[PDB]
Amino acid sequence: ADPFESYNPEFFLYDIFLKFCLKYIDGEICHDLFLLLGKYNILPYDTSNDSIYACTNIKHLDFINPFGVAAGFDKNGVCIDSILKLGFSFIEIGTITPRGQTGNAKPRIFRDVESRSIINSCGFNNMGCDKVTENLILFRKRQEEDKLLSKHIVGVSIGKNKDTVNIVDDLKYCINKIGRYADYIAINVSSPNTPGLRDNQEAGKLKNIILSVKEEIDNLEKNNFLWFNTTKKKPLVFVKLAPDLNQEQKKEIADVLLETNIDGMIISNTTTQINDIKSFENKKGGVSGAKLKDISTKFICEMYNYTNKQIPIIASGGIFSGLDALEKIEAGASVCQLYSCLVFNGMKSAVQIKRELNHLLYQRGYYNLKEAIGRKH
Ligand SMILES: Cc1cc2nc3c(=O)[nH]c(=O)nc-3n(C[C@H](O)[C@H](O)[C@H](O)COP(=O)(O)O)c2cc1C
Ligand SMILES: CCOC(=O)c1[nH]c(C)c(Cc2ccc(C(F)(F)F)cc2)c1C
Ligand SMILES: O=C(O)c1cc(=O)[nH]c(=O)[nH]1
Repeated sequence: ADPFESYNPEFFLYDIFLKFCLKYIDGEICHDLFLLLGKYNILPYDTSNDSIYACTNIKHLDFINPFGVAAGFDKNGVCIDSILKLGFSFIEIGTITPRGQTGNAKPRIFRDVESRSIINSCGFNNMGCDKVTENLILFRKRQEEDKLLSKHIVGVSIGKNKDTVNIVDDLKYCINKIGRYADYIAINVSSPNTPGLRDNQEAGKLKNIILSVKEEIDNLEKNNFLWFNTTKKKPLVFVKLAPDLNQEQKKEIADVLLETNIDGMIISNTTTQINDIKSFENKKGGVSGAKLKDISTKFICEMYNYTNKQIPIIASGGIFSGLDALEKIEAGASVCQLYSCLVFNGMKSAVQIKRELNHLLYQRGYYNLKEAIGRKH
């Protein structure tokens, strides 16, 4: 669309505000401002039909296009509608925990524009499962009455409170509160900002976690119209994995994912292993964005092979352009999540990246996105 003729996601004024934000305004404040505008439904909408040749699925989850918003973006589910309506097919709200908590002291989010990278040490700041459940329930009620929202997907990422000893207690609480409203549940065993959380990727611990989560979801129908979500079915179960793993760890994790019949794997969370960004040198936390891209694409290729292509992959890490997305898809991903792209490219990100991917699928000779999945191998 013309950035000057019309209020649409490409509207020029948002690019002027984005440039000002990136130069002058603290990152978490910029993010809060975006969420404030979305909560009040000020943000433009993408009303276009997405190309039928770029749809994708994971089992019965039918994504209308291949781009969603990653976890940590709308932690509290406060502007689900406005984010989706920028042109995304899905959003992963959370990560939530049973009780609300503040997270780590601010400033805890920093950007490096030159390298299109972000570092954060948020520490699972969220309003808590009960309030976020109330938010998701209100979304689901608006969704029943909205032409624009009817087929969009909402997953919920779940984690543990800061002082919880046994993570499964917290995952079960969340499932029993919010699981009926989710299209999928993402198990967060990969935040670098909760000390010890990533230890739960060890095969034995991870297996028990996955089996516990599936058992709790399976019990929702026994204990209890039921599925007040998009699929009208019980939520699928995904695990989100850390990129900072050796090959032995990756291989034992793959074996567990196969053994437990997990529905998908989100590859990947942030990394702790990037140290050539000078403005991050004194900073804690996990790195996102363009310096994560190659690490996470390689990890996709590895896990796709190690699971013999039997476990669908949601790609996360350093996706900015249509080419970046195609690279993820050809590596093995069925669908992409964005986060840093929205920080550095703003309101127009979904409209721009869908168009760029549609042009590449054509230029490369693919009939549709599904035939690209895994084609590198
Ligand atoms: C400020 C911030 C907070 C995040 N919070 C979470 C979170 O709560 N849960 C989660 O699974 N990932 C979280 N992430 C990770 C992103 O979901 C994503 O996996 C990562 O940023 C890599 O994608 P990107 O390179 O497109 O940004 C967070 C990322 C950022 C930058
Ligand atoms: C990593 C910390 O998050 C950020 O640094 C951040 N997060 C988002 C979603 C953005 C993009 C953005 C575009 C327009 C506006 C305005 F409201 F001004 F229009 C506000 C924000 C930025 C810069
Ligand atoms: O809460 C955060 O600090 C956070 C969670 C997560 O999973 N990943 C991340 O980079 N930050």
